[PDB]
Amino acid sequence: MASETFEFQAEITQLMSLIINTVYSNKEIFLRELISNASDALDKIRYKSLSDPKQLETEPDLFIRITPKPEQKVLEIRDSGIGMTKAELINNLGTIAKSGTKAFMEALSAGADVSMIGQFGVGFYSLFLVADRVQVISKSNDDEQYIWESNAGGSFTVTLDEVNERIGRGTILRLFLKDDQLEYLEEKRIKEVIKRHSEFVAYPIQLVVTKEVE
Ligand SMILES: O=C1CCC/C=C/CCOC(=O)c2c(O)cc(O)c(Cl)c2C1
Repeated sequence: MASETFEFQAEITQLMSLIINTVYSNKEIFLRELISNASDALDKIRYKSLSDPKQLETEPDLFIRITPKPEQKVLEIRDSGIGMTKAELINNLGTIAKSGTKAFMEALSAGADVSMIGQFGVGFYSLFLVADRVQVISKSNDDEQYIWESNAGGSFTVTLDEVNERIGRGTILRLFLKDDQLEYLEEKRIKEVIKRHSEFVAYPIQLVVTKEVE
C-alpha cells in the first residue's frame, strides 16, 4: 500500500514538543484522556443509532478495551465508537489546528496542570507523555479501515489498512511505549489508574490479560 504524508499544523507540533519535553510527573493521565475519547466516540455511535439502528450492525457491542502487549512494548486502547474516515483522520489529527491548541500551550506555560489538557479539547496528544510513536487504526461505517501514524516528528502518514486485524467499527490506539514507561503493560498499574480516575464511564472497560498456564 502507498502511504500519504502530511505536515502537522505548526502549533500542533509545538504542543507535541511542549508535551514530550516540558511536562514531567503525573504521566498516568494519558489513560483517562484516551478512555474519555473512547467514551465520547461511543456516545456518538449510540446517539446516531437511535434514528439509524443499522449503524450498530457492523459492531453490535459497545465497549472500551485495553490490551497490553509486553513483547512489542505496546499498549493498545480500543473502542467500538463511531470511527473515523480517512479525511477525518487527516483533519482531526494534524492538518487543522483545533481551536484551543495554542490556548492550552499558553495556559500550560502560565502554570497550568497538564491534566487540564482535556478541557482545551486536546487530550489526544497527552499520549506522548508515555509514548514516542503512535498508530491510530480506524474504521468508520462510511469508509475503509485506515492507519494514521506519527512518530512525534513534524509529519504523519495515512495508509489503507491491509495489515491489521479487522475492527468492525471504531478505533485502536497503538501506543509504542517508551523504555521508561513500560509499567503500563502491567495489569495492576493499569487497573489502578482506571479505578482512580475513570469511575463514571458508561461503557464496559475490558482489560485483556495474557497468562501462561502452569
Ligand atoms: O476526535 C477524536 C477524539 C474523540 C472525539 C470524537 C471524535 C469523533 C471520532 O473520534 C474518534 O474516533 C476517536 C476515538 O474513538 C478515540 C480517540 O482517542 C480519539 Cl482521539 C478519537 C478522535
